[PDB]
Amino acid sequence: TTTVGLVCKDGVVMATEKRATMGNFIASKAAKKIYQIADRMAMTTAGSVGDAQFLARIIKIEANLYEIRRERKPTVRAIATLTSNLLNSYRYFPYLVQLLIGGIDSEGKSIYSIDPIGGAIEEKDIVATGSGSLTAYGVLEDRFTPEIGVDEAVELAVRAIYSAMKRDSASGDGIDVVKITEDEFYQYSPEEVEQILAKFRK
Amino acid sequence: TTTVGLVCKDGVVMATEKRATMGNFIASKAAKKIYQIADRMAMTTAGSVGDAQFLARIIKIEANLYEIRRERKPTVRAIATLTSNLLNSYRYFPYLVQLLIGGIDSEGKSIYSIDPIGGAIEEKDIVATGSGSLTAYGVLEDRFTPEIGVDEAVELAVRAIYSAMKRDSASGDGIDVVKITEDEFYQYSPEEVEQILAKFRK
Amino acid sequence: TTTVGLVCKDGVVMATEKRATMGNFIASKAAKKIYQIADRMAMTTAGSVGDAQFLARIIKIEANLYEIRRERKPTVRAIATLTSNLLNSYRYFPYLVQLLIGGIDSEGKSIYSIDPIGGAIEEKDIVATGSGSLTAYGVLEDRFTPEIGVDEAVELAVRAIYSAMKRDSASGDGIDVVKITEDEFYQYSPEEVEQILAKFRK
Amino acid sequence: QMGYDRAITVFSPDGRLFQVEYAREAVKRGATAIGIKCKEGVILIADKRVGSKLLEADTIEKIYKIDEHICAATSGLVADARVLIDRARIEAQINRLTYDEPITVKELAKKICDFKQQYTQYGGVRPFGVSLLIAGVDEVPKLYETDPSGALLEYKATAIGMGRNAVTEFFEKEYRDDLSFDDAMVLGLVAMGLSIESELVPENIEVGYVKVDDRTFKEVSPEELKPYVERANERIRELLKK
Amino acid sequence: QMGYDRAITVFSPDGRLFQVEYAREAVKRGATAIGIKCKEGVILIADKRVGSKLLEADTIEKIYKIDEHICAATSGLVADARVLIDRARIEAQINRLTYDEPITVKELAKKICDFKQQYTQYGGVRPFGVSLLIAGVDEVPKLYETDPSGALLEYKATAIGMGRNAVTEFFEKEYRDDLSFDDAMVLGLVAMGLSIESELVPENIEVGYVKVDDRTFKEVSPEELKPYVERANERIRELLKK
Amino acid sequence: QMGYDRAITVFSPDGRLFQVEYAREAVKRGATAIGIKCKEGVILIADKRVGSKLLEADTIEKIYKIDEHICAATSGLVADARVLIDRARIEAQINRLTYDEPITVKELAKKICDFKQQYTQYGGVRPFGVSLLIAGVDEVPKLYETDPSGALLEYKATAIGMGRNAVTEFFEKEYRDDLSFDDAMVLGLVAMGLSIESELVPENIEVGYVKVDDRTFKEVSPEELKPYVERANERIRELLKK
Amino acid sequence: QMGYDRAITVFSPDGRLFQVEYAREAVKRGATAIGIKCKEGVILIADKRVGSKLLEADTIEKIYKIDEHICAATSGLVADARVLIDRARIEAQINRLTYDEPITVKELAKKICDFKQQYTQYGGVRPFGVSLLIAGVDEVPKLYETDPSGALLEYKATAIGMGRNAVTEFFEKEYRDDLSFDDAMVLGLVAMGLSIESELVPENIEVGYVKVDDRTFKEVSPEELKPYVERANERIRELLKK
Amino acid sequence: QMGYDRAITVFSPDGRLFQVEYAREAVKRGATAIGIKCKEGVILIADKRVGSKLLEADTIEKIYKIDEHICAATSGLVADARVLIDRARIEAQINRLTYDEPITVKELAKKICDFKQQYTQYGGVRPFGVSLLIAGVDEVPKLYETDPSGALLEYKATAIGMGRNAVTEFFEKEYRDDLSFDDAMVLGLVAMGLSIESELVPENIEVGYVKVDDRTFKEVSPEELKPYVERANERIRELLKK
Amino acid sequence: IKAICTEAGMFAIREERAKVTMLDFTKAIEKVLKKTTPIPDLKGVMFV
Repeated sequence: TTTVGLVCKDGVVMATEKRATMGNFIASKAAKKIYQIADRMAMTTAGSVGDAQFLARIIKIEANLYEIRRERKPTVRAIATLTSNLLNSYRYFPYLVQLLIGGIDSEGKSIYSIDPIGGAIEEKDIVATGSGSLTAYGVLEDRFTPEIGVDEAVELAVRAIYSAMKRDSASGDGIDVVKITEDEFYQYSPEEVEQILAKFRK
Repeated sequence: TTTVGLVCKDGVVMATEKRATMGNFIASKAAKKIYQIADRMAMTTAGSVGDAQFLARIIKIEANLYEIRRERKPTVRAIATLTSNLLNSYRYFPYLVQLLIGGIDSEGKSIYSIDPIGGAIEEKDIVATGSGSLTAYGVLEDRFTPEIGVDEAVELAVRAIYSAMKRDSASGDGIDVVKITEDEFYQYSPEEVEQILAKFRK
Repeated sequence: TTTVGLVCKDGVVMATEKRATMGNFIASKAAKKIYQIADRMAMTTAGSVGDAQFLARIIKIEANLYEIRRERKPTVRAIATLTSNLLNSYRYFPYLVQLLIGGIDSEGKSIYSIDPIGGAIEEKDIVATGSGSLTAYGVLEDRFTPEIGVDEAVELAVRAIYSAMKRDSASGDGIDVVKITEDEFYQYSPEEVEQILAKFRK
Repeated sequence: QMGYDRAITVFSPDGRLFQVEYAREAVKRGATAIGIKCKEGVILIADKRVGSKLLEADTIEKIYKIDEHICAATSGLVADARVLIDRARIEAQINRLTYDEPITVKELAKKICDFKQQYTQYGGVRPFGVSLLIAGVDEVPKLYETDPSGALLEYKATAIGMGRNAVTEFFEKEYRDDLSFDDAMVLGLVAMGLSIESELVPENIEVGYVKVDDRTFKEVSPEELKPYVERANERIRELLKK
Repeated sequence: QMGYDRAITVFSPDGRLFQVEYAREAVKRGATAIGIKCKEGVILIADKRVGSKLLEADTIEKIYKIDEHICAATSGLVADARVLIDRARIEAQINRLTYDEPITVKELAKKICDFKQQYTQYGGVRPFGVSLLIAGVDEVPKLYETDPSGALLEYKATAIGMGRNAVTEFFEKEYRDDLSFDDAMVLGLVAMGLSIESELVPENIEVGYVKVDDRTFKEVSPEELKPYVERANERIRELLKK
Repeated sequence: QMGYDRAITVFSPDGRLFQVEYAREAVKRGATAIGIKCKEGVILIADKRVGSKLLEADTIEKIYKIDEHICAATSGLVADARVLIDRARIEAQINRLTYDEPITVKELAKKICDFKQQYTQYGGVRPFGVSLLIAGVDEVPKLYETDPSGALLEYKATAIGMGRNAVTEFFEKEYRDDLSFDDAMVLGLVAMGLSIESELVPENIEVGYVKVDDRTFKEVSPEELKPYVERANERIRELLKK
Repeated sequence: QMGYDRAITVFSPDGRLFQVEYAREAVKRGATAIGIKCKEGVILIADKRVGSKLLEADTIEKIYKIDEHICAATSGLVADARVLIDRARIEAQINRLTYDEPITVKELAKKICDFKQQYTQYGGVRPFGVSLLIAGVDEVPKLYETDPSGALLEYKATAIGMGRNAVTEFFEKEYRDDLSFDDAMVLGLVAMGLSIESELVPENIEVGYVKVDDRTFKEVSPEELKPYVERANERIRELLKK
Repeated sequence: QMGYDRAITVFSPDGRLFQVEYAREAVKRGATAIGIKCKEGVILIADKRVGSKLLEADTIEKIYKIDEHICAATSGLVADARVLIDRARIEAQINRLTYDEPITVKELAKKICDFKQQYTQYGGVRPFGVSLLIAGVDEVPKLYETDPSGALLEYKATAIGMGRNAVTEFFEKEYRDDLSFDDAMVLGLVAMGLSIESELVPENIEVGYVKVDDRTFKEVSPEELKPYVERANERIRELLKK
Repeated sequence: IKAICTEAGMFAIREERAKVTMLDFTKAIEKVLKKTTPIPDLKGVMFV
């Protein structure tokens, strides 16, 4: 599985693959691996389906509480550090999930990448996450311009995952894209995204 | 050990294998693995026998009590999250059953899958789960219009579970088909289900 | 994965290789593996990004608490011992890591090697640590002078780790040097360094 | 004074508990509730009159589904009720978890009584000053009244709250154990009319029941309530002319 | 002296517990808040007049977000409000966690009624001396009042605090649930003036609302509230001549 | 009163908790402290005055740094104050652990108001007899007063202590909202001068502040104090001849 | 004043807590202790006065060792002192465990005083009715009074106990910052001789001190106390002709 | 004065914990236990006269073993003596457990004082009403008086109980430090003789002693007691002729 | 009740009218209410 993130100057665009494939197992027709944390904030996860879904529900609810508490929406940073801490607390249950928590705040746009031992790090650039990551970086970094919008990011995020699929037996379809263009928190869904890759094939 | 679920225009219809055999031990030939949680909600289990019933009995109890306290029928989404929370919280008392909670409620129609490691994902209108799951997806999707009746859905539900049991050699022969037409809760049960598939000659 | 450290006569220098990889996801390649503990106190980790950063937040926070509570900036030893005792508590799961904690204090300058399972020992002017330690002693000691300046210490810190890099197999390209001369808390970062090392390798 | 009475852990020289004796009377200060049992079910009537018109006509609610085949009425303070019904409901649904069977109207009402008895022994807590009528069909109809002392009395028809005194007297002469469902139901509404001393409107009273041809909780909406209320109002008028 | 109020566990001889009825008074001495429900949504409006000119105008806060679609406002010790409103957002959110559904107005109202009642029953810790307004739209607009004891009352419209009584008399005659969103906003503003016996200023009130046709929370902004205040001022001024 | 003032678990018939009103008198036992909020930074002036001339004036401060942009002053007990700000130190730090973000002044006030509130509710513990003035800058300057009870009031100009009364009176008349930090610094020393009733000397005051372009706490050393105090001393004389 | 001195969680109406006020009367009741802080050190002298020869030469003890550079001495309830000082010892060591830095007096006083404060707060525990004067040299000399209320005070010269009043007056004249280490210590004996109103011998005074130039606690032998006694005695004699 | 001597929490104006000191009058009523030290060891003699000749007057007893060089006699309740002396025994072997060295007389004395004080300082649990005298030779003779309070006073020779008043006056006159094992043993018997005003016999007395020369606790059998008894007896009568 | 009436009548003399009124009564009641166990005061601060 693989989830990509890139920081544009016009927003945050990340993408996921809904099918989660063990090796020959279609597990789910569809599955949320994209959790809407806010209209500005996202968690896009690569890893186990069941443990990731449990943890996302925690953060989403306490993201909102922290929004209510201050009268003032999270920072992208503040949720991410919450996930590193909640993972290390709960490392006595065996949850392995790698996350991309990203979004838009008063400071600007940023993504924080999380491993299931902890850590949250700042990236203003290209970040890709999962076992398809090694491939993903090759595609994403070259064609990264700092002039890149969210308009040209959606073709790029599709293309990263897409390559990955054709060298991994554990990468599913149902290629989803989430776009956070700072006006909306949009989910393209499978259908639209599938024509974008129809122009990277035939 | 497999379960299927599809969303009708007019109801939701789901199916179970009803005789669950492992090695040469058979628990009973009227061992229950089909659960009635509420009036127009059902739950269908794949996975272990013993963990299926014990878990189910507690969820009927939650169903009732939540109805009484909120004074509104509980949602399919509410109990699908509830079951997940329980599974993640009890890993020192772990239950090894893959749930499918589905039905009709106020929200509309929807079918959630719950993993034996917890966590609740939603499928638009088709879902298959279990050992039989890979064939069972293709049987359903051949005739699936979202405008399939209940009468044809219960017909469709059988052909997926019936295919699964014969392919494996240690599965038994029993099937339950459940229809929930929004006005009726019928349990067709092995005899009636059997003759539905007796029209195939074998 | 190797870290070095040396007290000059007038500053303290430590350096850290940025390459952490786990699976087919590279955790850090241009993302920090160096943390600010206080104004002129630093900590470098040799070890995994998850472990390192969760620990580092803890030690950073209690560092701040020390400056406020007692109305006295923390010494190298305050942080050092504290990190040890804390490392003793948690031993139930991986939390074994090779740490160097240094900078400037009012009694002078110090660097302290903190052993994984507790302990803090002090080192006059040269430490290593890491898996590249054997190589590092040759480079660092041969070119040490006790009247070594800052200038030639930032230069030396790059040379120990990068000659070590080759002989190591989980080390690689990307390197951070940190300078604390009691006038700057500077993080040189990969780009700037690759150009200084453009002179001492080619 | 009088007492000996500023503690629940002190027996008074009268051989009572003052604190508790005073707490039965707090039930009387809150509204009435009327229970009536027949050989066709058990009807439960609960006063939903409160306020003037600034309040909502319906004020929650005051007749809770406790289990599927058990309902309970409340009399006394709203606050004490709120929490008391929470534990009864959980304990009933626990009985279905541990035996997978109905809970007895009698055995449930005992465990309601146990919760307030725990707060009568310990001096760090007070018991609830609230009385519920426990009406249901276990497999036969039964009516019990739970008391804030932890007391249990099986009735056949009763009142508790404001109308306690009045409606006992009314039922000595009138109550008959061969009444039809409709007759018993109507007789309970006359008993509420007596209590308030005014003609009943079906919009300001709440009625629920369990029959023995059904054995599941139902509720009588105000549109359904009209004929019953009219049939009550003839006799309530007859009382309020003497 | 009395001793029926040297503890809440000591019940009065009068069938009542005075210590929790003094806890009612505690609300009263605090400044007003009014909830107005119409069938187009519900409105919640509360005092911000309190305090001199040493103070900052933004007086934080009477008008608390709880959910993004549920608001609550208060009267009483706003010491006793502040921990309960944090507890309210945690508890609310716990419903949200464990079912993935928005908490319903009623069920929230009951949970906060229950939370006060832990403190009421126990004697290790006193009853809160605060009242609460819970207003939201789950899908049906609802308005409730929580008593200091933790009693649950459904309202068409309610006030608490010093203005509790003027608002009660005003709305008894004129108010109707079938009014407009526009009418409902301005009409409770008229009622709000009378209670502080002054003319409204928009800086003297913080107003939030829940819309039925949004089904989301928004807090009203001073100058966006400003026409609602002007139109109210004709009535407020007029009614205090007399 | 009459035993309705001698516990913390009693309301009086007035609905006033008197124990708490007494805890506020504790604040009033302690000495003068003033905070001023301006739109360019926040200003904090503490009395540093020594009981005798043989008590050292170095640790007898009220001004304690709590975060990188948050300081605070106290009146009340020293004893209570020192533990109470140490808790707020841990809170502020922990916020930075779980969010890596310096706590908001508003958020810090809410947490430590709720800290105090449990000490108020429980009967086996007193509330802290302290008020704080929490002054910091997070986006823009904020100024708060915490009550001993746990109430939260936002202010723009305030004092606590014995000198409280006089200082409000002064800031009613003199105070302006368009004064700069430098100018307002001068005004706050005349207000402190008013309250102690003498021309100040740097060795009997301590000033700390937070400006917005620094985004840190800095502390005003006695060297850095003198020119502001001289400007102020001039006007202080005129009021000791009034 | 009654009913505000019967509990430690009851404030009097002045805001004074008389429970705590009575705890200074404990201090004044017990043995004198005088501390002198100087530029060269810090000398602490505590009464070793015996009223009979039946009492052993050394009564355990008037000057406790806390660290090898930190001592403190007692006035008050000597019983109480034992638990208080065991704890004092333990904290100073504990800080060397976890930071490996000698504890500074400011923070040690804070931690001991927090330990007091906890028993002022709780209704279940009465606070230490004993005072210690904690002395040490860390970076520079320090002298503190840790109070039974949990207040630290740094002084230039101090005294506590029965001799408290005389010596506050004494050092008001005599503490000057031109004092040497020997001329400071003579002064602690003279201060001590005015309090008890008689001449000295070495065995009715117990002196230890902490010298800068060692940074270590020493406990002064009777042999080398004899010379300084003689120099003090002269002074004392003149003071006793008044 | 009163009203500050019925609780353990309360301080008097005097600053005297009077509850702890009535636990010292519980000590005072019954009965002489005497310690007398020398440089040859320490001798512990205690009364064993209580009731008729139906009470076997050879056992029950004050002279309990604590260690193989430490012994204690008691005065005060018999009940407190049993537990407190068990704690002191357990603490002697805890030193052996954890340091595997003879417990020092000082350390033991400090611990068991701290133990009594903990129950003094904690409210809601009374002070032990018993006193010990702790006698031992570590390598140096010590004789201590350990108080109900939890305080520590060292002596050269002393007594608690009924005889306390008499034997102090006696030791004022009589005591020199130049006594032997035998001269101290007999002089203590003469002290104890005036306190009960009678000729002592081996039946009604008990002596244990700890020698420097062997550092065994030895328990003196009546046979061994008897030579000394003849020697103290001529004195005892003569001074009851004076 | 008679003393409240006389006090009311005296209050009118102070406003230079003989017209007795609810406002005259209100001041007159208060004199009596002042004596006994007084419900007036306080608003927060902390009770707001």
